[PDB]
Amino acid sequence: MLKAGVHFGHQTRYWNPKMKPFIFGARNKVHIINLEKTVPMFNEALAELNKIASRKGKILFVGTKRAASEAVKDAALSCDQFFVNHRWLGGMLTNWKTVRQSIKRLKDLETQSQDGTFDKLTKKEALMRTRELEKLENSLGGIKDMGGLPDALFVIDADHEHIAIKEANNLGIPVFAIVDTNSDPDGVDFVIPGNDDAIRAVTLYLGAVAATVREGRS
RNA sequence: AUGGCUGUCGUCAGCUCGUGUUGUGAAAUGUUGGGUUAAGUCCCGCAACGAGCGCAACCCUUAUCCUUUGUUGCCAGCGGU
Ligand SMILES: [Mg+2]
Ligand SMILES: [Mg+2]
Repeated sequence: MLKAGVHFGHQTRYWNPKMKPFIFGARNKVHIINLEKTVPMFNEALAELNKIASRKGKILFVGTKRAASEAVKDAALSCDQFFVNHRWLGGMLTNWKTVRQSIKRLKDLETQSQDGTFDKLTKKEALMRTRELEKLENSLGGIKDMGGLPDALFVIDADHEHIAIKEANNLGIPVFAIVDTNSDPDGVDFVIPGNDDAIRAVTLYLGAVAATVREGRS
């Protein structure tokens, strides 16, 4: 709400012409983001997220770029919600019947990796199990407790995970995702202009959204 | 006209299916890409996520040792020839 003004961003020298009504002219061969349309649009998204959080809709925090890959996990897991920080598996939302079998394996291997096998088979075989355990856990993480399809999708990056936005679009899942000056503002339910690939910027949204979801919990 | 049983490509490393996505469609992706192996063998990336038949292992023989038994098999230490 025009507090710090630290998400100018500009994301590149060039632009995306579909982002014309959300920019301010910059002489440094870059493109400003107009905060006047940024603040109210963020407020609308927060209000609708509060609206839908009253039914435990399982909001998803999807930030994959290495800048936000930790802050997203913190702001999602450590408070109430799910997340996807590593590579978005192709079709994990629409090929749900096939993806769920992987989470079943993750749960079984987690059960057998605590009081299970330590010497029953070869130590290198247990190492293979641990290797697969880490590979499956880091890629397929917080969504492990998912009951099925979610209700909302909060996507940190804009262009990085177009397959995530399209996967949500195939269903009737609303999408709240911030959009840079070089991204595509179409197909996203709630346009939020702003910079993404910065530490401060992602933390701003991951704090605001986290507080809103916490207060909408009950 | 067939069953069964064989050779061959070739012991070559390939051949496929389910769901998802792409294309009006035939089809494609998975199975491509950077490395490595004898092998789509393995790892990392990745609109793909998994599974099957293959490869490897599971099997017989050979290279060393330990245990059990000592015949029609053996003769190191003891005595007679
Ligand atoms: Mg093919
Ligand atoms: Mg194989």
